[PDB]
Amino acid sequence: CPLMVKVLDAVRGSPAINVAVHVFRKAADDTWEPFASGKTSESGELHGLTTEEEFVEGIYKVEIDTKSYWKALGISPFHEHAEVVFTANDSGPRRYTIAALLSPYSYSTTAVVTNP
Amino acid sequence: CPLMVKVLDAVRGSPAINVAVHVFRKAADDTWEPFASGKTSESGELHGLTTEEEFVEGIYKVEIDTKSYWKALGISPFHEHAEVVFTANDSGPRRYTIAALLSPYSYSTTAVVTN
Amino acid sequence: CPLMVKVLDAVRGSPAINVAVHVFRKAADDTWEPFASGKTSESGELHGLTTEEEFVEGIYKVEIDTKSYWKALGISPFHEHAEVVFTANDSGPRRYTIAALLSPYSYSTTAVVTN
Amino acid sequence: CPLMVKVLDAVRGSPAINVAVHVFRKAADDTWEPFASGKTSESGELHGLTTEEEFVEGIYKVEIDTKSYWKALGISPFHEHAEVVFTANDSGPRRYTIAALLSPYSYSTTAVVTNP
Ligand SMILES: COc1cc(C(=O)c2ccc(C)cc2)cc([N+](=O)[O-])c1O
Ligand SMILES: COc1cc(C(=O)c2ccc(C)cc2)cc([N+](=O)[O-])c1O
Repeated sequence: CPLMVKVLDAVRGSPAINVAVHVFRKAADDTWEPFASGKTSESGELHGLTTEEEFVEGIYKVEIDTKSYWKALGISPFHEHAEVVFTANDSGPRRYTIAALLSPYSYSTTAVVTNP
Repeated sequence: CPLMVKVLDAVRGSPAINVAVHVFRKAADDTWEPFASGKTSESGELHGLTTEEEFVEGIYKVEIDTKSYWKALGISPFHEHAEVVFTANDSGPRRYTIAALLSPYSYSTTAVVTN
Repeated sequence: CPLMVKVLDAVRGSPAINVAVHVFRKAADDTWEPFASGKTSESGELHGLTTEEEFVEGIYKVEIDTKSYWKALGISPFHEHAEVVFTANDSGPRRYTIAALLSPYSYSTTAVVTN
Repeated sequence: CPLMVKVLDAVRGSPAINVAVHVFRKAADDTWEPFASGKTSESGELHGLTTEEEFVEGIYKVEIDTKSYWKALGISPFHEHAEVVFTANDSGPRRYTIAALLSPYSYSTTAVVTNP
């Protein structure tokens, strides 16, 4: 599993469950092509987005649907979504965890990149 | 000044100076229309982006060119840029500060919205 | 003003107003000696804590009374308080801003140190 | 394992390995009594600090030795250590993960609290 997304809720001190995530990859014509999508589990984690074969070098955008998350909980937040945009696999295959910590008016994101 | 952007460097403990910032407004066709731009000052702040007259309700994107900032310091960063996407609302308070705190493999953003 | 403390609320997107802040200096016997204190203003800022003459090199602790802040808002928080412990150094730049960004179960802190 | 500590490095995009952690508990006389200590593993995690029986209700301080971490890597950081101070188990036993994200002049900490 070369791309994993983990989301935490800083208000409740819990995993952020059922957060929708959409991943895009920049195509040859410079548009954002849909690449993979899913939702976080009870642990706040989203596994199984892609495969080693499919996750080639490119520029990827991970869009974490934070507004949809807060509004499903009945809260009006500030951001539409969090966007994490990065070049992947340009020195060979790596494993990427994109972690996000959410509050209604703030979020932080970090990447943990490992070499198998 | 209804919109201000402030950028900070978590590695050196300093304002992030001379960082390019581009603001876009979402158009009716869902594309991003250039709206305003500038570079952060010696304080890490970018003032004067827009006016109350121009800054109507809608969805805006603030793009912060973090990659060039880190590379000009000789540091290899993870992200292409940082993006902050939000709705401007007239029911809320009138002044928006979008603050960003930068590290090579991480960034955070908060909104401080006041009258 | 060699030391300023700024506190922000990540839940409401606002300055954190009327937050108690206590600063201590580490004494020769390793205890914490009261040094300065105050409450954040309407801007979330606390100015005037000390002077260049009083703020000598050494280890300081800034304690931010986050628990009372959240409870006054009717919110149950995780931490007793936030603590920031650091060394003041004359080799560095002269002005220290300790900024804190608060959520009920999380907080972050950065130092912005400038001339 | 009712108390776990996880530390990440925001400069390198990696777990923060070999970070020393000291846990204290406020005693009846209001002093900080040493409670447990350890160091983060190759995954950035520290398991095995305490037991369900030993981890009674109280006020705990988790001291993450961030300066020692950065100085062992040859970097001069701003903070002496990160301190996370919280009441535990006052509504019955819970499981606590204290997560920290480190940069030389900044850190963030979050708690993930679950009910077995
Ligand atoms: C990256 O892995 C994790 C991160 C965190 C964080 O709290 C967090 C902090 C800052 C950011 C930006 C993101 C995550 C907590 C858990 N955990 O409870 O297992 C993790 O596994
Ligand atoms: C030095 O002056 C400021 C510092 C910062 C921060 O350090 C901050 C932390 C987390 C984040 C995400 C952003 C910035 C914030 C504001 N501000 O918001 O007004 C300041 O005016």
